[PDB]
Amino acid sequence: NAIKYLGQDYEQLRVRCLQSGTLFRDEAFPPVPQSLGYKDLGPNSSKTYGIKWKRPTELLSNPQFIVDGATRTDICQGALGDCWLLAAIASLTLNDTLLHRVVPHGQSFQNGYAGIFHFQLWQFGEWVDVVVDDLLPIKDGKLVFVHSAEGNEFWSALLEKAYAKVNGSYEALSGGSTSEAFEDFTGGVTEWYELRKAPSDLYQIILKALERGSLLGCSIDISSVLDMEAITFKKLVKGHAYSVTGAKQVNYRGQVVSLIRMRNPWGEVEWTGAWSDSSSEWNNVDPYERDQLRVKMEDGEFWMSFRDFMREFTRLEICNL
Ligand SMILES: [Ca+2]
Ligand SMILES: [Ca+2]
Repeated sequence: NAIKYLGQDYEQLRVRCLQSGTLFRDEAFPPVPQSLGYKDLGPNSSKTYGIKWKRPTELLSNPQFIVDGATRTDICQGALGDCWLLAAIASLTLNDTLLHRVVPHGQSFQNGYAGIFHFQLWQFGEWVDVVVDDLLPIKDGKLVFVHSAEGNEFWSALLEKAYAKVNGSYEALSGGSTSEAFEDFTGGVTEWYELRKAPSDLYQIILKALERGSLLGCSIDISSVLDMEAITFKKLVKGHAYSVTGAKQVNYRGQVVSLIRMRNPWGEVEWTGAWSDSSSEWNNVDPYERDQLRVKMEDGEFWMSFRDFMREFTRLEICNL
């Protein structure tokens, strides 16, 4: 069982509020400017213009914690540089057991709701249970930071808030290592690969890791300094954390091709090359595999041949449990 972060007891607080007919207000991470940031998101920064704090129950009639499952498409980056964290959460959703530990399912905005939620995070050698009240940064009636493709789903926004909490603020989440989040969601350890000097069996390593439920991420190195999140001509993003969400060898024109699937945590802007959603490669793949693997949707997720992946990406991270 997880340790209580800052001694905060989710069940107790929830019961206490539920009994007092009140909603939880987190003293350890209040809906104040400091919780948003200190510099670019500081009290006197224009980026915080119009940002207010509101509970989902104050925005919609029936907000939901989880809708159609807690999946990777529920992770769509907002106005914050926490791609590393979001790619980790999206990868986390693929390991059903760990996902259910980090994200306690069964939390709802209906039965037993008292404006409080909790999440488990592995922090400095131990699993800790972190609580947050459900006040979230909103602007123009929309979540400012992470949001699900589904506007009425809030589990991911709440998880990001809990992660911001352990970091002192949302701004503190700007800039980071996907490896760190992978480990904080698993208690596992990340091994990194320099794709230009990778094992001949790297694809097999990726296959086995995905099957085991390890978390995988990848990125393109940025040596141009300020080309951070620069979109390439083929619509890959540099200095940006991607979730490696799949890998399968497919029967193509009667042959076998090694593909890798990844997801841009933005939830949009996808590779336009071979194997992308509407690419012609799919016309010559087995009708069943095409149906199982290819989804024509601007959801940030797409396939690439392993060769193109090795040619376009510079690093791969595998966090094994
Ligand atoms: Ca969902
Ligand atoms: Ca897609």
